Amino acid sequence: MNKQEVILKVQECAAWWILERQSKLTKLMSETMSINPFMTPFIFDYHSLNDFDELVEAIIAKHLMTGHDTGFGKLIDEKILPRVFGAYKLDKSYRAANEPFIHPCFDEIDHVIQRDDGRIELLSLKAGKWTIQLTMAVQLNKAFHEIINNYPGVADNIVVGVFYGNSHGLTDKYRILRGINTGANHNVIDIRDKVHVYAGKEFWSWLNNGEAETQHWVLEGIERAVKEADIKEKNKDLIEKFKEHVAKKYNEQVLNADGTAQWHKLLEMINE
Amino acid sequence: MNKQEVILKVQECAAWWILERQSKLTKLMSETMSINPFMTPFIFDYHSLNDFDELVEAIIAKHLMTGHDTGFGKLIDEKILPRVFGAYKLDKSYRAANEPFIHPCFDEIDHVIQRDDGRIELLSLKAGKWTIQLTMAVQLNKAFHEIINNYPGVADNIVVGVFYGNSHGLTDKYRILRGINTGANHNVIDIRDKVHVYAGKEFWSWLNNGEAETQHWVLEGIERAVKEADIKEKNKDLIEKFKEHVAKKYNEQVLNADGTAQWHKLLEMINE
DNA sequence: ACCGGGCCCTGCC
DNA sequence: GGCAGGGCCCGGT
Ligand code: NA
Ligand code: NA
Repeated sequence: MNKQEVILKVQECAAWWILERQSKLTKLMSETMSINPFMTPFIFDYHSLNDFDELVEAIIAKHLMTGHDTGFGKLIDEKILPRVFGAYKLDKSYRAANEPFIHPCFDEIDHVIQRDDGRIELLSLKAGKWTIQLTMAVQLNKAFHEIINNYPGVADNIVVGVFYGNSHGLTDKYRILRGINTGANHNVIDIRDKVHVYAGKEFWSWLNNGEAETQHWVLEGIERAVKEADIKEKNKDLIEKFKEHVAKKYNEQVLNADGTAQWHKLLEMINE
Repeated sequence: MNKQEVILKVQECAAWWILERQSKLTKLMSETMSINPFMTPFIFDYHSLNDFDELVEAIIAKHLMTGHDTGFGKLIDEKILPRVFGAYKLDKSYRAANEPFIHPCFDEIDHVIQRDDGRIELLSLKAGKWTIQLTMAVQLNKAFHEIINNYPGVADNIVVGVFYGNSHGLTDKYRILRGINTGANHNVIDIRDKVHVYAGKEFWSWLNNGEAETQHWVLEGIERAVKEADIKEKNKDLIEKFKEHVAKKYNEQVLNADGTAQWHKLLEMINE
């Protein structure tokens, strides 16, 4: 894909995603927000919060940020890769229709990449160096080893993509998933010849047939969509109203007369 | 364990932990803080930030909150359960000293609980409804199945503890780990006779031999520890200085004269 | 309400 | 610097 193809189509995807994240606020969707009732007194003082409204504000901001990271990884995987780069996403419909992708060892594979020279690459994509931990890495090894040994014909190789950061900053989990296990034993199997990891600039390059500048074209598409969306003023009030909607869930039952929180009442509500 | 034992010993653990989270700030420990360089323009406008320093303040606040959740989970598991409730932590030394615990299927078991009536229960502990996703649930299933099949004599049963929330609020992942798989096939094995999940008030009560008020004693220890640490004033400056520290890692490469940032320089730095 | 995924660190070696 | 773990949602349906 060339510079115009990438910028314009990323813009389109990102434009959509901005609306989706706005709708979180306009529709007052707070049902997915967890609160750890043991940590509340700690957070209140560590971050120098002055009242219950300020507590709800800090919690909401954290929830929104978590949501942004999650939605963004979904955006890259489910919209940008297929629509901008022509990757075939292994969604429900694709998997049911294309043998042998229905088997659960493909739950860990995001896309099939069909190269112009006839090569087929399978892709398992992650955002960054922290995205996986040990449990996930071992499970990735199990899945990949099954593909390799039981469905050798489906593709020429498996790539794990990491869309930001670099190779040197990756954790040992990216070794574990290849079967490289230098510390305590976890019973992963060496598959390093068939599974390769590409990160950051090098991932975007690998995706787009060696075009080194691809990552800048992606960032530019996002920039343009943000600018056209023009949300920097209107969101202040939408965020404040999200905050008021959440506090109303608690502020006529956890508060004392002096405005302090009854942390044991918040505990009660959450833990049963 | 009785009311005063739990309150006071939780207080000692939490006081230790407070000092750990303080030393994050005083030692300017920021090398674990990732930044997604594609999201920066979105965050900047969505949350109505005015310059690079406000972007760094926002990201640090999020990283601190992530670090709090992470730390607190490790606190419950590694310090509180063993020091307060007498649970045996499967750390490296314990696992080496007690067959068959060195085997990797026990990688997912946090503790052995020895009941005074002779019962022996294994515990895999999690914070909340969101802690695990599909990949982790399926791996947990595999580890627990192997324990049940290959090591039936090591315990009476396995418990998954969820330390906040309630059973109604749990996701389907807590069913999947038991081998209950009603949707797309993931090849998990039904082990629900030997694996049970307890959440919130019920987890704490299960842990402490049926004492229903245990969750409240845990919270009271934490509150005392926070009250006693007196951190609300001094942290304001500590967090400001953490921000100054982080911003200097990028300022020379990314800053415009007006204190805004060059997103493409930020991307270049991060992605190779 | 389901559900198949998506995502970011600490504390001690 | 390694490493065995620790943590929290979206979007389609
Ligand atoms: Na993925
Ligand atoms: Na655990």
